[PDB]
Amino acid sequence: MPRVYKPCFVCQDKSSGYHYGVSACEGCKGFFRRSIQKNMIYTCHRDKNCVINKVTRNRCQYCRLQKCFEVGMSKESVRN
Ligand SMILES: [Zn+2]
Ligand SMILES: [Zn+2]
Repeated sequence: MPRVYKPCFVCQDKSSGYHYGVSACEGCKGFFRRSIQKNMIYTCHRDKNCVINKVTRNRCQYCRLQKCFEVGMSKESVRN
């Protein structure tokens, strides 16, 4: 599937209740702090073409931390 509703804002349908800057998947805001806040040092592991619209996934940290970050969600420079 191409795109209908985000609210991940990227990975690409799952939502809820708007925290920081984006529309997030709740899974995403969880992911966002999970990597950023406590458990990231990363270039991307899978590869940085690790794909999320909804054909996809192919999901990892840096890749779509940074694509979810295109809609600069704040788990930001967290908490660093
Ligand atoms: Zn998501
Ligand atoms: Zn990846």
